[PDB]
Parts: sequence; C-alpha cells; structure tokens
Amino acid sequence: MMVWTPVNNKMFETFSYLPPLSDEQIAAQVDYIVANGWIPCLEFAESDKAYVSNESAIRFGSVSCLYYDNRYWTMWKLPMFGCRDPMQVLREIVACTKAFPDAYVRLVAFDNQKQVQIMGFLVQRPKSARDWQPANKRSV
Amino acid sequence: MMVWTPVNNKMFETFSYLPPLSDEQIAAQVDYIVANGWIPCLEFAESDKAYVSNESAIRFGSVSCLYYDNRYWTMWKLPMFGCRDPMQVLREIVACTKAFPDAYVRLVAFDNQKQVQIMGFLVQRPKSARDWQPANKRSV
Amino acid sequence: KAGAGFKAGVKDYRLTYYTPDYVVRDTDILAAFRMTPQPGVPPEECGAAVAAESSTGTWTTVWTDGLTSLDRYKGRCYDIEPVPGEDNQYIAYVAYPIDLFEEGSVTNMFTSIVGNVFGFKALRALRLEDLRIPPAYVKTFVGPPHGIQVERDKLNKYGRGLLGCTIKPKLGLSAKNYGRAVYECLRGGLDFTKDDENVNSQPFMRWRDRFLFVAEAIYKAQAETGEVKGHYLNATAGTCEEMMKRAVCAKELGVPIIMHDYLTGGFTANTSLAIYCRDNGLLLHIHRAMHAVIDRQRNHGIHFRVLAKALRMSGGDHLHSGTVVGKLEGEREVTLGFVDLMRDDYVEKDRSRGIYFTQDWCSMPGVMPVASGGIHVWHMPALVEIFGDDACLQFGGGTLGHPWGNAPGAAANRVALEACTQARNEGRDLAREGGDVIRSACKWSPELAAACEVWKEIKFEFDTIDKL
Amino acid sequence: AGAGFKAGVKDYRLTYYTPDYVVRDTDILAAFRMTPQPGVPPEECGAAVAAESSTGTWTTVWTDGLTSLDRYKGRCYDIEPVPGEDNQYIAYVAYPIDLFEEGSVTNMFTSIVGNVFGFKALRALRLEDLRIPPAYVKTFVGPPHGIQVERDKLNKYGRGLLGCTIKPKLGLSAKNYGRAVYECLRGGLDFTKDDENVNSQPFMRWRDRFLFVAEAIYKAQAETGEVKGHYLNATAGTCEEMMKRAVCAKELGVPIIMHDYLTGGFTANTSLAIYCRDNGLLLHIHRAMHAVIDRQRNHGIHFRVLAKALRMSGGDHLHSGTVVGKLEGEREVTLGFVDLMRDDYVEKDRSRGIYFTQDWCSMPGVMPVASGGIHVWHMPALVEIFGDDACLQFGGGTLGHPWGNAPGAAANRVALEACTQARNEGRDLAREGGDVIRSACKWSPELAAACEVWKEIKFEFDTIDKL
Ligand SMILES: O=C(O)[C@@](O)(COP(=O)(O)O)[C@H](O)[C@H](O)COP(=O)(O)O
Ligand SMILES: O=C(O)[C@@](O)(COP(=O)(O)O)[C@H](O)[C@H](O)COP(=O)(O)O
Ligand SMILES: [Mg+2]
Ligand SMILES: [Mg+2]
Repeated sequence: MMVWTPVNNKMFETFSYLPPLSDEQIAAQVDYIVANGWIPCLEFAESDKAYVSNESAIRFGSVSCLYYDNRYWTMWKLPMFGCRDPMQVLREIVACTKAFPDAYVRLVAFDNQKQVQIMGFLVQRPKSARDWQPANKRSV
Repeated sequence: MMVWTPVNNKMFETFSYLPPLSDEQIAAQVDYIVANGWIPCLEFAESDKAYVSNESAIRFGSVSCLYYDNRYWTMWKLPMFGCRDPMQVLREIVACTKAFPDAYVRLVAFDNQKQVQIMGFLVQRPKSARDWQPANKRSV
Repeated sequence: KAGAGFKAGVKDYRLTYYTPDYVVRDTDILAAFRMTPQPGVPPEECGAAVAAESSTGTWTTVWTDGLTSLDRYKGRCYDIEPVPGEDNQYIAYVAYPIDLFEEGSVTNMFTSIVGNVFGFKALRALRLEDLRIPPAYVKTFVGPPHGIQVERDKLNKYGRGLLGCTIKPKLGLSAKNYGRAVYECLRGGLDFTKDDENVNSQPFMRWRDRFLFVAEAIYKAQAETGEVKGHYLNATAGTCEEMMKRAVCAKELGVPIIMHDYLTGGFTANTSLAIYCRDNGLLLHIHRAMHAVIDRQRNHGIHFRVLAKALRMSGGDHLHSGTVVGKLEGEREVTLGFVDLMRDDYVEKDRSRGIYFTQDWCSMPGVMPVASGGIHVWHMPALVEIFGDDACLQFGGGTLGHPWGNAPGAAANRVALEACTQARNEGRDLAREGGDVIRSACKWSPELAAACEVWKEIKFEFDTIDKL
Repeated sequence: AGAGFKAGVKDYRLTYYTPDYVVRDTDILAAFRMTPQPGVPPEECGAAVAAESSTGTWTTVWTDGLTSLDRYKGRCYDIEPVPGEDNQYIAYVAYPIDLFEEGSVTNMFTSIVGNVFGFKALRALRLEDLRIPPAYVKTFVGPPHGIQVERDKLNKYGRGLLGCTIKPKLGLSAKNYGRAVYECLRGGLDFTKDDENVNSQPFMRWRDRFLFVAEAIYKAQAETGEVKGHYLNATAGTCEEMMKRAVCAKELGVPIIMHDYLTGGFTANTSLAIYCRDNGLLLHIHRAMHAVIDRQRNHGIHFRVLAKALRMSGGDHLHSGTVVGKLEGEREVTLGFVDLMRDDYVEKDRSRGIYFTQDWCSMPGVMPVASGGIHVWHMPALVEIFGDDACLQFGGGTLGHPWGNAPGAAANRVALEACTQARNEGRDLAREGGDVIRSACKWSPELAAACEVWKEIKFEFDTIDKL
C-alpha cells in the first residue's frame, strides 16, 4: 500500500487530482464552455491570497460558519460575455499569465441562467511554489 | 325536535343520564363491586361544595390547568377494605345519609392494583336542590 | 503468527450477522421483521443484511471495524421462521445491543431499525411486526405526561368510558362557529370534543381565535352541566416554535387538554410537547394521522402495534386505537392485542393477537385508547364490550349528525354508553343483549330513539387487509 | 323551501365527485393510485378519499350549512384507469388553497394522507404526486441555501461533490470518528458524515464527536487547501436537544450539519431549516425511513412526493438513490424526481412518473445525494445520470479501500474527475465509461487498487417500484 503524503500536497479543486492538464485538454475544456454558451472569465491572485484562510474571523462574533478569506480572486479584465470563439479565450489566458507571471491563475465560466460558476480549474501556478506534488509523488 | 334544557339541568357523572336508580338497581351495582373484589367507600359534601369550582385559582400564577376545587369530597368513615358483603355497604349508605340528610352522597369503589377509583354514582342529593331535572324534563 | 486482519472486499452479510446460536440479553432491543427475499437470495443472507444495515455494517469490508468490538455492537439476526401459508415470507428476528440507542429518543430507535433496510434491492418487501422494548431502555424515557389513572383523577371521572367528538365539517368553519358547535356538543353529555386532525391554523379560522372561543365554550358547558369538560385544542404546526406558542396559549387559558398529530408532526416535536405537557399539567391527546400509510399492508411497512409502542415511549395520554366496527379498518384480535400493549404494564407473547414478544413496560404510564371513526349509538354495546371502561369513544358525525342537533346528539351517545355500562355491571352479556339494552333505553330517551332511527341500518363490513 | 339539513348517510359521490370541475391555479392537486374494495364504485371510492381528506365525514352534519362547502370541499375531479390493472385507478383530487396552513408541510400531509389510507372501503392507496401551486410554495421559507448558494459558499464548481459515510455505522469512539474523518477528507473527499443513526450514544456522545470532527475538518482543509466539511448529525429525541447540537456546530464555525427529516419529523425539520438559514449552516437531509413508505407500488407515498415535501420544509441536500447501488431506485423515476428537487419548472411527464407540471416559483433547488453501495466502477454511470449538481457518497467505497481512507478518497476523487473530464471532452460515458476508468488506472495506483477490489461487484435485481 502507498501512503498519501500530507506534506506539500496542496490541491486546487476541479481536475487537480488528474495529471497536469495539457494544452489540448485545456482547449477541450474551453470548447466545452463555448459550445454550451457559458461565459468564460479569468481570475488571478498572488501566492499569499491563493488558498482559503480565516484571518478576518478575528473581527467576528460566533458567525464564521461558511466564511473564508481568499475565495474571491482578482478578475482579469471582464467576463467574456457573448464569446463564441475558443481562440479569444486562449489568447486571454496568454495575456493574463504574461501580465502576472508570478501569480496563480484560474479559468472559470459562468452560467447566467442558473447564475453560478459552472466550471473552474487552475491554468497557472507560480514557479516558486513548493507546496504541491507532481502526479507520481502524491503517494509514497 | 326536542331541545336539551340548559336551565337547572346539573348532572353527576356516571349514571346521571339514566332514570333514577331503583334500590334494586343500586343493590346490583353493589354486587358488581363485591363480585370484582373492589373496595367500597362513601363520600359526601354539602351543597356548596358539590360541584367543581375555580375559587382557589385566585391565588395562582398561570397554573390552573386541570385544577378545580370540590373534586375531593369528605370520606364517610373509611374505605371498606375486605368487604365481601353487599348488605354491609347498603347499611353504611343508610347510616351516612341518616347522619347527613341534607348532603350530597356518592358511592365509589377503589381498585388497589391500578390504584384508581373504578366506579361511582350519586346515591343522595338534598331534597332542597332545584338545579336538576327529572328524566322526562331534560329536553323540552 | 498473524491473527485476524483487515481484508478489503465484499463478503456475505450472514458470515458476520447471522448468528442462530446467539442468546439474547434482557437489555437487548428485539425486532420481528416479516421479510420477503428476492428470488435467489438466501433467507439467512436477507435477514443478515437487515440486521447489518440497521446496526453496524455496510456493503463491503471496512478496516475500522478493527478499532472497536463488532461482537459488542453488531445487530444480530438470531432466528428465522418461515411464515405459514407463505412460500416466500419469513419472520426474521434481530437483536440490538442497548448501547446502539440514544436514551429517550424514539427518533433514534426508528432511524436504526427502519432507517434504510426497507429499500434494499435484495428484498421485495419488509414489515416490522413488533419490537421488544427492554425495561432498561423503557426507563430512559419520560413517557406519557400523565397516563390513564392520573387523567381520570384530574378529570374526576370514573366508572365508564369517556366520550369524545370531532367537530365537523373537518375544515371550513370559523372560530366562533367552532366554539358554538363545541358548546352544544359538550353541554349534551360529552366529556370532550376536538379539533379535527387537520384543523391547525388556516385562512378560514386562525388558531388563537379558535382557542379563545373554545375556552368560552368549555367553561360554559362545564358550568351548565356540573361536569368537567375539555376540547383537544390542536398544537400540531409547521414548526416547533408555532407548536409551543399554541401549547403556551392553552396553558394560559387554564384549559385541560391539547392534541398533537405525532406522525405528521414528528417524534422529535412530539417528545418535546409531551415533556412540556408533563411540566405544565396539560393532558395530551395523540392523533395517529398518516399511520395507515405505513401500517395498512400485511407485506410491507410497520404494524400499528409498533407505532403504538413508539408513541407510548415518546409520550401521549390518549392514542387512537381504531374501532373495529367503524369506517376505518381494525381487525378485532390485532386490536385487542395492541390495546393491551398500550394500557397494560405487562403483556405476554401471544401470536394469536400479533404479539410477537412479551412486553414489560416497567411501570411506564398506560395510554388511553381512543375508538373513533364512523361509529354510532348501535355500536355502543360492541365498543364497551371490546374496550371496557378505560377508553374514550368518539362520535363526530355520530353527534353533529343527529337530527335534533349537537346537544341532543351528545345526550343520545351518553345515554347509550351509560345504559350499556349499567347492563354490563348487572351481569348482562353485551355481545348478545346489546340490541335489547339499546332498545330498552329508547323507551325513555327520545334523543337516543331519534339517533337509533337514523343509523339503524348503517354498518361497515369489508374484507380485512391487515390480517395476522 | 331551499336546501335544508337532512340527517342520515348518503354517498360521498353526491357531493365530492365533480368530473366537470375546472381546477384553479391555486388548488393543491393530488394523484392517488386507488384500489377499491369489490362492490365499491371507483367514483364513490375517489369521492370518499376527497371528502375524508378535506371537509366531510360518514354522515350528514348540519354544520355544513353555516359555511360554504363549494368553497372548501376537496374534489375528486378525475378517475383514470391503470393499464394492466382492472381494479386500480388514479383518482385526482383538488384541494382549495384555503384548506392549508401556510408554510406547514405537516398540515398539508395531515389532510391529504391523514386518514384515507385506512378506510375499509379501499384495499390499497398510494399518493403518487402532488401539484404544489406557486401561491402555496411562496408561503414556505424553503431550503436554507440551495445548490447555487451552497457552491458559492464552498467555492466548488465544475464537478459533482464527493461525500462519504463513516463506518462502522455505530460502535466507534468520538476520537476514532475524527481520525477516520481526517483521513477521508485529506484524500480528496469534499465531505464525510455521521451515519443517519449516529446521534448520541454510550460509545460516543455527540459533543465529543463534534469537537474531534472539527479538528479533523480544519486539519484536512489546511492540508489540502480545499474547503472541507462533515455533516454533523443534529437528529435528536427532542427539539431542545436538536437545537443544542445545531448551536454547537454554529459555535465551532463548521460548514454543515444533517437531519433525518422523516424520523425526526417535519415540524422539527422546518424549525432546523429556519435556524440554518438565519445562521448560515448548510443542511444535509437524510431520508431514513422513506422506504417504509415509498417502496411498494400499490400502497404508500411515492418518494417524489416525499422529496417535494422536503424541498418545502427545507433542505440543502436530500438523498436521491443511486439507481446502480445496493438500494432500489428505478432510472426513469429517479431522473424524474431529481428534476423535481433541483429545477424551477418541471413539465408533466408520465414516462418519468411526473403526474403534474410543477412550478417552484424560484424556491431554491435541492442538491441530490447519490449514496449506498457504490464504488469507482459506478462513477461513469453516476456522472451520466446526475450531472455535476449532485453529491456522490462512498462510505464502504472509501473506508473499504485496501490502503485506507486517504487512498480510498483519492481513488474516488480521481475517478470522478476523470469521468467529468471525459464527458466535457465529448466522450459518451454510457459507452466509454469502462475505458475512461481503465485509462485513469494507468497513472493512479490508488484507483487501480480500488478497481481490482470491486471489479466484480454489481447490484441488479427486479425493481419493485415500477411506473
Ligand atoms: O377525521 C375523522 O374521520 C375523525 O375525526 C372521526 O370523524 P367521525 O367521528 O365523524 O367519523 C377521526 O380523526 C378518525 O377517527 C381518525 O381515524 P382513527 O381513529 O382510525 O385514527
Ligand atoms: O447507511 C448507509 O447505508 C449509508 O451511509 C451508505 O453507506 P455506504 O456508502 O457504505 O453504502 C447511507 O445512509 C445510504 O446511502 C442511505 O440510503 P439512501 O441514499 O438510499 O437514502
Ligand atoms: Mg379527524
Ligand atoms: Mg447511513
């Protein structure tokens, strides 16, 4: 039996348990978003604002239930309303990551009917990050 | 259509809706007591304490639920423990009614297994009472 | 070396949960399940699955069993008996250690015993027929607010069954008309009247308005007759907060009794209400609305006797028991059986009455059975013969359906009851002389005579679904 | 003179059978699968059901004259024959909105299923569906949060959520419970949960459990960087005990609690749902005891009705069955009530057991929870059946993994994401499910180990609850 390492094994929600997504797999997800008429959008954050925290709760009474800091990230430009071209999305991913090379960047998509994010996955992790493991080192 | 009269039509629980019990019917109820091995007992009360009332509730907070004055009557001597002779019971009815000719008197019987009164009915009402109706005048 | 260790994978439930050589402990909760296995599934495996999934096991082997003692906590199917006349029906007996249950929580007991097992694909039908509630578990419950003896002592009523009556129409009456009907019913000779089970608080009649008018009716009828009167005001509500506001209002009005639909309101809310009633002196009448959704069919569900035991534990001074002869189903033998389970302190096993286990209530108060539904004056002899004095007989339509009105209708039922009670006390056989007792009473009771005329030919006789 | 009072019995049909009645948009409608006793006409039986579940009794009462029965009476307005049955009918009853107490599921059930199922005149009765009109739906607070809000609070999007029931059901100490929870959550599961029957017992008192579970939740969350939760059971014997447990969860800052709505009861459940709304707690609803009521086709109440009732009383999650697991759940019927609990508007569709078009008038959707005897090989079918808006739970499927809880969680999380990825890429899970899982096994030792253990395990039996 292999042991799942509890050290430097941070995840990033949807698809983080699969091997790193290839450009092709990412493009496929983008085609999925556009084909379904959803609204693509990019969000980013510096390292200290990447994972949920409880900092603000110091100002709270007994109302911390389901409150966490760092869930909100910074929006890159605006949601791509009316986008029907996967290429425009790939272009923005390049622009965003180029502008913030040391920040975490994630691609999301919105459904305005249910009014909720219907997809999301990390597309960039800073190079200096040492809190995660490659697919083959998640268990020892 | 006959109308049930609300005026001077006081009742007295078990058997008060039947025609007045004859001495023969009363004796039969006594045999019933002895045959079942229950404990006969007589109780009496003056007219003013014959029916339930709320007088004591004046001393209460919001706790009058199921509290009523005059449920308890006065015990004639003691319950006839070990009585297996109905004549004995009938003699005490005569003695009690003789001692308190103007009082309400009821015959009851106790069951010591379930520890509760298991029967009872009125055997005397003062001749001065004008708050009740004969069988044929309960409805007009 | 190497003792028993963790082995991942699926194995038959019976290997761990079918223990035919287990000797039941006196503190164990026992269950009798009428089980119908799917074709190809061994009865032993079916029973074991039931015992496992209602106690400690799941579909595959988990390593955590090793941290504790499965022998100590596991539920056990210790006996399986084929059902006579049934080719694919069995009575599976399961024993549950007392440690598996939260003290005083009927909700928890049901959650384990009937929580998920009724939906297993491996079985086609399943019915909980009985439960042996050991004294050790019975004692963890507050139980009924008062009980039969205490109720009679508070009402100062003895020597005859009590008489009730559901106001009608079920819904649609205003608060004042409700009180009007209530007053006319009570003043005629009925001890109680009551809100229909579905009368809570609605546009046509808000609850507090009803409570106030009913209080006036109760006190007027009591002053007029000289006998203690009551009307079960419904506390059943959508939330516990609303339920309590209603019980509090009844307390503040000084009235004697309220009611609650324990199954539709729920055990958690009912237990809380019963405790409140115990602490504030309110009698609590329990209506079994929805019970037939669960206890009607012989092949699947929960027999009413179990639902009755559950209520006795949760708390209730009254509990509808059926009438046998009325508009709703209630087979005689089955009924006499759970009536004993409801009122008595000790009831010995008796399969001829559906009593699968000897039940020791260890002094928990008895619950007053309430016979109600489609009964009238002619049924009186049978009702008294069936239930005896410790029961409340209710005539809704049987009172508000009288040609002369509520008061005369009430008097007719009170007369019929006392006539039958007197006849029994005199040694007469109500099963054979009932009709003559009623006819004799008609000679001096025009109220009863009118009632007898209207309903003389009305009977309810149909094939029984809930057969032993 | 005019209509007067005539004492005596008369057929229910004379007042309660109205085949020409035009239902109003505010009427609550019920569809009853009715089996009359021989000699009892279907219309009379349907009339009796309508009468005794609304305003009438067995004999004529003079009080009807004080009010208006035309305005309040329930009406059997239609009797439909049942194909393949010559003594079973679907009786439709219309109930005026005035008959119900606002926001009270308890009251709605008390009328519609209170006494009619026990009538001698009928042999069997089953409530198949209920049309809850928008005007009545609006009287309910409803679920504390709902699918969209829940996802927004957890910050989880793009895949089904993953849960797991701790095992053994009973018998574990409070600390061991927290131990198993931490190991489960740290491996990839979003949630873990108290078994439905885990409340407070000698082997583990609730407050001890809540505390250790909190440590486990926070440790797993810090380790993974993903929001974690464990449904702490608030189900209790009394409302006072129920609230004490909800309050403790609030004080610990944990995200979610659970309640067994049927064994605890609608009155208690509604109170708890309201508490959760005012305090920001997610509420997972377990349907313990539902099969006692909804298993048989001829008698009882179909789960779809029990689901609508829960959505009204309030619940963020509600178990929906798995279809392919150890517990029964026919596919078409399940797809039907999943839409009824999640969507805003559901068109009538008898092929899925939907007897009435249901308009929820913006009441929040309830997250369906597929749980019970499922493992990694079932993932393709589960994702295909439920889609992303559901929580798939693996209890034995996690704590039964040969390498432990963390690896077991990893296997399920991997299987879920692999299938989710596949679907989005355009692959057909129904046909390529096996290949998707086998491909993931190549780079996931945890998944491979899980696949080898349960490869031959399937649950396929004759369905009892058929349309
Ligand atoms: O709604 C009704 O039908 C009743 O008010 C009786 O009315 P009637 O007196 O007019 O018949 C009672 O609730 C039933 O007796 C309940 O059934 P059970 O006692 O079987 O639980
Ligand atoms: O007790 C159990 O069996 C479970 O914890 C599942 O365990 P596993 O994960 O080990 O199977 C769930 O409560 C059932 O899923 C309930 O049934 P449903 O979802 O049909 O209401
Ligand atoms: Mg009723
Ligand atoms: Mg469970």
